[PDB]
Amino acid sequence: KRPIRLLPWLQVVKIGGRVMDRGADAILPLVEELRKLLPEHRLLILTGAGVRARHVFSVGLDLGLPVGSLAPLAASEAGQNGHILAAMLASEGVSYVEHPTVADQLAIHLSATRAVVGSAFPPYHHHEFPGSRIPPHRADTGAFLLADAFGAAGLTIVENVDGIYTADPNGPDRGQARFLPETSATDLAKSEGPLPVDRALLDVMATARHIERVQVVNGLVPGRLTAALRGEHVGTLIRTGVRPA
Amino acid sequence: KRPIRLLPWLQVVKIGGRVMDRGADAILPLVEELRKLLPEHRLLILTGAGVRARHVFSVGLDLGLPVGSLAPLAASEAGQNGHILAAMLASEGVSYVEHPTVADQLAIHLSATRAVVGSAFPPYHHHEFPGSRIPPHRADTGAFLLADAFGAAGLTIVENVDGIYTADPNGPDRGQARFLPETSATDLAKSEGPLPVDRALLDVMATARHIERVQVVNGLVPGRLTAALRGEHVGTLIRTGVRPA
Amino acid sequence: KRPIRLLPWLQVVKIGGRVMDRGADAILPLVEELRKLLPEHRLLILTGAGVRARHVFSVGLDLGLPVGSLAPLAASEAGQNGHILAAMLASEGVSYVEHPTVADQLAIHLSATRAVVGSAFPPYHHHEFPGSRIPPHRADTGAFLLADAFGAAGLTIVENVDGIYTADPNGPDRGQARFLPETSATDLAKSEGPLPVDRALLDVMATARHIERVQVVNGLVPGRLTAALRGEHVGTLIRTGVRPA
Amino acid sequence: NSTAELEELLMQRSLTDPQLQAAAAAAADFRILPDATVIKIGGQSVIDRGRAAVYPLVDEIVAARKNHKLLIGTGAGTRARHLYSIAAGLGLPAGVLAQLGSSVADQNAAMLGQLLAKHGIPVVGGAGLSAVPLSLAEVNAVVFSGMPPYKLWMRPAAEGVIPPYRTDAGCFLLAEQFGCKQMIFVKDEDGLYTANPKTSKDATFIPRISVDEMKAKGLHDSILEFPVLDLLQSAQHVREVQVVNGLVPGNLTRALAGEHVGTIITAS
Amino acid sequence: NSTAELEELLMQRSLTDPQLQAAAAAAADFRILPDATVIKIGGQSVIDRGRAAVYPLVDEIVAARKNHKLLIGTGAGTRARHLYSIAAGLGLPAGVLAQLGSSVADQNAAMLGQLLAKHGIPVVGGAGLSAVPLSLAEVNAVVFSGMPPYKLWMRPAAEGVIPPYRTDAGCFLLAEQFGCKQMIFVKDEDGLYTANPKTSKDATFIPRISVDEMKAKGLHDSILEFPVLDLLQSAQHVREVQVVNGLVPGNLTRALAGEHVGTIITAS
Amino acid sequence: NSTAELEELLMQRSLTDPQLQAAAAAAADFRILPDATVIKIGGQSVIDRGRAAVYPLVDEIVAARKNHKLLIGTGAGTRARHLYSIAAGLGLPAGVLAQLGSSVADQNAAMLGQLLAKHGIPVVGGAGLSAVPLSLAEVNAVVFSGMPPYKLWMRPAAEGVIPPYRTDAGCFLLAEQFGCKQMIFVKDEDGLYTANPKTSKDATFIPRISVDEMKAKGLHDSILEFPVLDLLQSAQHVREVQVVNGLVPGNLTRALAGEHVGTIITAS
Ligand SMILES: Nc1ncnc2c1ncn2[C@@H]1O[C@H](COP(=O)(O)OP(=O)(O)OP(=O)(O)O)[C@@H](O)[C@H]1O
Ligand SMILES: Nc1ncnc2c1ncn2[C@@H]1O[C@H](COP(=O)(O)OP(=O)(O)OP(=O)(O)O)[C@@H](O)[C@H]1O
Ligand SMILES: Nc1ncnc2c1ncn2[C@@H]1O[C@H](COP(=O)(O)OP(=O)(O)OP(=O)(O)O)[C@@H](O)[C@H]1O
Ligand SMILES: Nc1ncnc2c1ncn2[C@@H]1O[C@H](COP(=O)(O)OP(=O)(O)OP(=O)(O)O)[C@@H](O)[C@H]1O
Ligand SMILES: Nc1ncnc2c1ncn2[C@@H]1O[C@H](COP(=O)(O)OP(=O)(O)OP(=O)(O)O)[C@@H](O)[C@H]1O
Ligand SMILES: Nc1ncnc2c1ncn2[C@@H]1O[C@H](COP(=O)(O)OP(=O)(O)OP(=O)(O)O)[C@@H](O)[C@H]1O
Ligand SMILES: [Mg+2]
Ligand SMILES: [Mg+2]
Ligand SMILES: [Mg+2]
Ligand SMILES: [Mo]
Ligand SMILES: [Mo]
Ligand SMILES: [Mo]
Ligand SMILES: [Mo]
Ligand SMILES: [Mo]
Ligand SMILES: [Mo]
Ligand SMILES: [Mo]
Ligand SMILES: [Mo]
Ligand SMILES: [Mo]
Ligand SMILES: [Mo]
Ligand SMILES: [Mo]
Ligand SMILES: [Mo]
Ligand SMILES: [Mo]
Ligand SMILES: [Mo]
Ligand SMILES: [Mo]
Ligand SMILES: [Mo]
Ligand SMILES: [Mo]
Ligand SMILES: [Mo]
Ligand SMILES: [Mo]
Ligand SMILES: [Mo]
Ligand SMILES: [Mo]
Ligand SMILES: [Mo]
Ligand SMILES: [Mo]
Ligand SMILES: [Mo]
Ligand SMILES: [Mo]
Ligand SMILES: [Mo]
Ligand SMILES: [Mo]
Ligand SMILES: [Mo]
Ligand SMILES: [Mo]
Ligand SMILES: [Mo]
Ligand SMILES: [Mo]
Ligand SMILES: [Mo]
Ligand SMILES: [Mo]
Ligand SMILES: [Mo]
Ligand SMILES: [Mo]
Ligand SMILES: [Mo]
Ligand SMILES: [Mo]
Ligand SMILES: [Mo]
Ligand SMILES: [Mo]
Ligand SMILES: [Mo]
Ligand SMILES: [Mo]
Ligand SMILES: [Mo]
Ligand SMILES: [Mo]
Ligand SMILES: [Mo]
Ligand SMILES: [Mo]
Ligand SMILES: [Mo]
Ligand SMILES: [Mo]
Ligand SMILES: [Mo]
Ligand SMILES: [Mo]
Ligand SMILES: [Mo]
Ligand SMILES: [Mo]
Ligand SMILES: [Mo]
Ligand SMILES: [Mo]
Ligand SMILES: [Mo]
Ligand SMILES: [Mo]
Ligand SMILES: [Mo]
Ligand SMILES: [Mo]
Repeated sequence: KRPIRLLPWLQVVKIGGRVMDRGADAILPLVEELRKLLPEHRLLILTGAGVRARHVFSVGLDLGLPVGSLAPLAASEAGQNGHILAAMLASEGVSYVEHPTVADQLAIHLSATRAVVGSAFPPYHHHEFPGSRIPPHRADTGAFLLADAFGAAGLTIVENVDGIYTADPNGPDRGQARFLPETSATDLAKSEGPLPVDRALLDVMATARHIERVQVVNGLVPGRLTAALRGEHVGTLIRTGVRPA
Repeated sequence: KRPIRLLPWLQVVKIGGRVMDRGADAILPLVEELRKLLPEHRLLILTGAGVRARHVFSVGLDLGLPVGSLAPLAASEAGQNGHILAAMLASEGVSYVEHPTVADQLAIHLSATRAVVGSAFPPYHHHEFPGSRIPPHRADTGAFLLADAFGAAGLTIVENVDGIYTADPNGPDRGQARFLPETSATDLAKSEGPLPVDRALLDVMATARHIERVQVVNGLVPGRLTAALRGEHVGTLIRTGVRPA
Repeated sequence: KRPIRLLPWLQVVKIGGRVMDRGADAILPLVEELRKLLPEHRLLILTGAGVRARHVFSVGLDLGLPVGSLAPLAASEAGQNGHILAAMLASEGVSYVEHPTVADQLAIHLSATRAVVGSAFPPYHHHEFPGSRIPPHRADTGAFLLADAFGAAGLTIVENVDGIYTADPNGPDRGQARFLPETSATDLAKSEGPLPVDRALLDVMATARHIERVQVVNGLVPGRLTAALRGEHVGTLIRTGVRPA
Repeated sequence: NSTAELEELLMQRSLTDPQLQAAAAAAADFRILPDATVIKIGGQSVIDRGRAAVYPLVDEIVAARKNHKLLIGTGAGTRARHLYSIAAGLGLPAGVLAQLGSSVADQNAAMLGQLLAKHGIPVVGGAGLSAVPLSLAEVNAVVFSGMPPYKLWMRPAAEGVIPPYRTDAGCFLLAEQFGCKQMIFVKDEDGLYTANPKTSKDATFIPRISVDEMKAKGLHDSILEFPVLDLLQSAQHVREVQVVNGLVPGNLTRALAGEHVGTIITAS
Repeated sequence: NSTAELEELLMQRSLTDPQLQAAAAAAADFRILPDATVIKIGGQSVIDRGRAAVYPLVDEIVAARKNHKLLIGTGAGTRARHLYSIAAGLGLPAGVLAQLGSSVADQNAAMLGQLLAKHGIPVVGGAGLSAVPLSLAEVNAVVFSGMPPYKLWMRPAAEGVIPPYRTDAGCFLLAEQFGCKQMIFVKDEDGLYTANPKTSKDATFIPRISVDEMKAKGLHDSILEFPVLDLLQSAQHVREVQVVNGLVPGNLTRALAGEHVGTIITAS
Repeated sequence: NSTAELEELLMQRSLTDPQLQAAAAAAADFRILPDATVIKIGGQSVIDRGRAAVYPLVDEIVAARKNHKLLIGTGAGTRARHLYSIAAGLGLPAGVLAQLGSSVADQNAAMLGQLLAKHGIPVVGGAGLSAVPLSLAEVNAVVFSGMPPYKLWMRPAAEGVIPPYRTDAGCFLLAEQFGCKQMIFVKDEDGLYTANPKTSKDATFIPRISVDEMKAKGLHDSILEFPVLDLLQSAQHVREVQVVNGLVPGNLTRALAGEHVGTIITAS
């Protein structure tokens, strides 16, 4: 059999670092939406890194540093975003928790309170895989590894765009960019262009044991996160290839 | 605007180290009073250092150690007082929590339980400010910095005297010592004599953003802490100078 | 007077490492029994080490290592058993907590959730007592030191045998092994043969202040732990010599 | 290519953009600890065997550090296999097994470190940046625990729940990250054979082979973790590894001296 | 004055009592690390500029530690300004911003430490009491992260939520606490001018000035954090600081040799 | 006896089985730090006395480490007695008092370490395995906090709640575990007398005595913690201890040189 689910009642929500980079204009409505979700779900909220990690990559690459050096430096920016988000939710009983606490004591912390915030980056650190000079196992990937290891009820990725398009909807070829309401990890894995999710996410989807689908939704539109956590189709669904036992 | 309140529903209570130094005769009634307050308030209880810090200052100054060396050595005595007080409240679900936990996870801990205990000293440590050979940022100051940063509903200081007098009510000039029911931080700041509160407390009051008043009450008289937490005037009120938005 | 009880409402349960070594066949029924006990009791569940500690002793003794080196190496196997057991209970809100958390913050953790798991070994480590080349203060002993220091309502030891016999019921002289429904720590202390409990347990019973009896029961028979936690006599009772005030 | 081009791409595209990935690949390549050699001391193959295996290797390490800077990582071995069996039988996932295996590599690092302490060689966390011990002739070596940090975030294998990145991968990636000059795996066989020598009487010794050649002969998961062979092909700095028998006296010393003992496995 | 008088006062009065404060001031004054120099490497002014700025300074540090014991602290820079902008816009208080800025100084310390590791120079916590590295000719220097520890207990400024004690203050106070002989701030301008040289074409260079003189000319918050000038006036051990341009080759080396490059700012 | 016999017993019996206990006792005996001496610097007897007591001992340590490898542990003293009085009066148990006393030994270790830092001698956790500092002529010594780790798991005494294993026991057990060559307790009296010399005018000095002899004369709980005498009788490695007066200039130095100053207390 597939491994058991550890926390079958958990919902995991990954918040893009580029959403946090938009500041109060994006963060305040997201915080109000999360506040209203606290009584409805048991939430692990994980933040990505965003533009400050691009700056530390610029410096670190200019200094010649290897990919394992860059991994924890980017992760730090995801942790800072998590501390910011958690502070905004402190009056509701929400705090940031560290990676070892997420890995070993999440059950007690979600008994103590309704949601906690953590960094979405996984602790690959100096043992990041070589090949690219950019760390491959980033926030989407870390969040998925956790959600799948826990056997969580879902993982929802909250982005600054409606979902996945056929080209970058903010880039050079944006006029030919077409929205994809649904796709599979395998079909995405064989394309070459940019995506709003880590390419490594598609790889960990292939070896997944529990999570069957991940929805990417626009956190800049109030109510889409709430809808997605109820299974409503409001962004791009990514089918992982996992099927029910 | 002034910064937001992080924990607007929090009450902060600082217990003087010299109250703890009185041992069971003072501690047992205080513990029974705190037990009865647990269902009424969400409490962060912070302990000061008391006479053992005077002893470590005596040794450290005799060894010539600088003010940044003395700061953590005094802080340790406040932490020990906190462990003692927390042990007496353990059967009510109360434990001591460390400074990083206070700073980043207080919201989850006060969701888990009704009160926690911590050290009132701030972590200035080897970066304590120079000038005096006695560390300036002590327990009253640490407790106020936290209460104000959190935007707490109050800070109450529990002393071994009724409040602030015009001279030390236990000293050489005690016959001319007159009780002050109310005072402002600025008026206190311009006096020169001794006080039952850190002089640095008056300085952090001047830059405060939320806490408008701090009451100093006698923890040796049962019921004064309970009254003060309801806003009743039973000791000395210190007006910080902060006004409502 | 004897010292106060810190956590008078706590039940402590020590699970033998050799029970965990039996794998799923023993662990799954134990987990289902513990799940049903969560609403009934406030539990500290502590795991022992079992056969992997015998292997690390074999290697460490062959390398000539002293008893203080072997103590933490064995303790690690008890910690791993605790992580395994806690993972099986994660969906019920149970996690493993570290020794400092057990020692200083158990009250808040048992306010957050119904049970936690920890390692039964005490942190004697490199300061283990000399004399034997095998660490004397092992899982039964650690669990008893905690239960007695906390003034817990009980300590129950969950073994792979019915209780204590007059000889090892799985050994050379097993035909003359007779079951002992009740015994005292002093009578056990004066015998020389093997026991299913640490000899050091009998020594810490002699200096105990609160725990009057400890029951050793067979965790391989469903319902015996549940019965023992209600004071029913289903294995061997060991009288510590402590009497009521 | 330019900093400017790179910095502009880093600000304006997803990290998944091919144009950004390519610009990053043109970056300078700093080696953090270029004069160090990483060695893995096997858990099952060496440390589990006790004094007869460990004591001569401790003596070799003490002697070798006079001439060679060493980062010495530990394997896990039979106690980790026992934890994996118990946890897999309970249906626990790879990420939980990964955490359990780390504890066993740490036990082994503690035991080895205690034998080395009087020689000035510490057990450390952060071996790659253990700047001080590695700069001292009196020291010149450290011991570390060989599991990777992934723990609950371990990627599972395609089948089953045994963590696929274990102490061979942990040690290899540290060598790769720090740009070390050499990676030597110390096991209990002379090197790679055409089949498992413990099981096949007429297996033939292979002094030198590439990863592609190993795959073509089905040696992907023989004397090294198979995922290490794939990491090796992607590596920037360590493009070959040497596998030697630590049960042969002086074998480690000889490998550090440049002798072609054991098997050399190349990325290409 | 006597121990006895002091010990009696320490037992019988509040620490706020003038008589006690005065007796304490008469205490002996031990310098913990009197032969060390603390240097701050700017975040925005140096490390954010990448290789062209950092590599020559790494070479200078490696050369300088042959003759000079160094505690090298890092600044924060543009990523901290970004965190402060995001957090201030949310209405978060100074104590929360303080914690965020520390992470950025730590990133910078990690990057610098990785370039220094092969030279034997570690990144440490507890630089002032890093007794071992500072006693070894092979080492003789450490790197630390320059933010102070105050974090949520940071005292805010009189206006706004930007933490007023940042990496200039962190490094200065470490120099002061440990009784170091010298404090050098390494920035991207030659020293102090009569106005911001990046903005004013005819600003005039100031080789030497007191804190009182700076205040009288409105240079309180120019090339150093203004609160540092006030800390400097209260300092027991470090009563002047030197500000130098780290972008000029050899400038740090020259300052360590006693050359009067840059600006010397005196407490009195 | 054989490994095989031992490994079979270790798998098939309880650790309480006499046959297993006996087989384990026949194991080889490795000394981890055989060339080190452990010294305890008293809390009440030395450090609480301030500069007049501490400064000359700091000078002796600095001089002595040229010829002798030292692990220097701290006592606790009057602040711990104060915590014990407060906590005992509240009815708290020995395990809670134990934790409180540790903090005071740590304060004392910090103070001593700050006086030693410029001499290259660090305060450490893990003194016994402080491989690096102990291998360097520039260092050759470390400071540690002398309480044992038992804390809440402290076994109480037969009567009362004062922790019976305090800093004498902490330091002794570290010497024993690490197989050190010598254990010296530095106090404020010349050694052991027939009665407490501070209280009895005609007490007679005892240069050398066994634990059994001490017991027979009722000296079980005089100048050393009584439980230390029992630990000493069970010890594998350290079978005698020396007690010396640290207030006498050069006394520690002389003891390290093999002079028979103070009292030697033997296990048998
Ligand atoms: N095929 C695509 N479909 C949609 N968005 C795309 C695609 N290709 C590139 N993008 C870009 O990805 C951007 C999202 O950026 P990115 O995924 O790096 O941020 P994030 O997820 O917030 O950051 P982090 O991964 O640190 O949490 C979108 O704004 C869009 O411009
Ligand atoms: N003007 C004053 N009004 C009232 N008390 C004074 C004044 N001046 C000095 N004191 C003294 O301050 C004493 C309180 O001592 P102090 O404030 O040091 O203790 P604490 O607050 O318990 O200690 P800690 O600051 O470590 O928590 C009072 O008992 C009184 O003797
Ligand atoms: N007199 C005795 N009565 C009962 N069991 C005995 C006795 N003497 C030896 N034993 C043995 O003790 C075994 C229990 O082993 P042991 O106590 O080591 O395991 P455990 O308690 O599970 O391990 P740990 O102490 O690591 O938690 C029993 O199976 C039995 O064979
Ligand atoms: N084709 C092969 N050539 C050589 N050895 C092989 C081959 N196939 C399998 N092996 C086996 O793999 C074993 C090495 O794996 P093992 O797990 O013992 O190494 P390890 O480094 O000790 O691992 P750990 O350190 O985690 O225990 C060798 O003992 C050998 O029997
Ligand atoms: N009067 C002045 N004279 C010289 N420089 C000035 C003056 N006023 C302002 N400055 C500016 O202050 C800058 C130094 O501040 P900056 O924050 O860059 O230093 P930093 O040490 O790099 O800070 P961090 O390290 O946290 O980034 C100089 O680049 C300079 O432009
Ligand atoms: N028979 C005796 N001979 C010598 N000294 C004795 C004797 N009996 C009692 N003592 C006393 O014991 C004292 C040593 O105990 P003390 O607690 O001062 O040592 P310490 O090492 O300073 O303890 P800590 O370090 O935790 O303070 C000596 O000062 C001495 O007065
Ligand atoms: Mg994205
Ligand atoms: Mg006061
Ligand atoms: Mg047993
Ligand atoms: Mo933490
Ligand atoms: Mo943690
Ligand atoms: Mo960890
Ligand atoms: Mo932790
Ligand atoms: Mo850890
Ligand atoms: Mo923690
Ligand atoms: Mo903690
Ligand atoms: Mo913590
Ligand atoms: Mo921290
Ligand atoms: Mo922590
Ligand atoms: Mo930390
Ligand atoms: Mo922890
Ligand atoms: Mo912890
Ligand atoms: Mo600890
Ligand atoms: Mo902790
Ligand atoms: Mo600690
Ligand atoms: Mo760990
Ligand atoms: Mo660890
Ligand atoms: Mo260790
Ligand atoms: Mo260690
Ligand atoms: Mo270390
Ligand atoms: Mo360290
Ligand atoms: Mo660690
Ligand atoms: Mo760790
Ligand atoms: Mo760690
Ligand atoms: Mo590191
Ligand atoms: Mo580390
Ligand atoms: Mo180190
Ligand atoms: Mo270090
Ligand atoms: Mo931190
Ligand atoms: Mo940190
Ligand atoms: Mo690092
Ligand atoms: Mo580091
Ligand atoms: Mo360090
Ligand atoms: Mo360290
Ligand atoms: Mo260290
Ligand atoms: Mo740290
Ligand atoms: Mo830290
Ligand atoms: Mo820390
Ligand atoms: Mo420190
Ligand atoms: Mo530290
Ligand atoms: Mo260090
Ligand atoms: Mo160190
Ligand atoms: Mo501690
Ligand atoms: Mo500690
Ligand atoms: Mo310290
Ligand atoms: Mo320290
Ligand atoms: Mo250390
Ligand atoms: Mo360390
Ligand atoms: Mo520690
Ligand atoms: Mo500790
Ligand atoms: Mo610790
Ligand atoms: Mo250790
Ligand atoms: Mo340690
Ligand atoms: Mo060390
Ligand atoms: Mo070190
Ligand atoms: Mo070290």
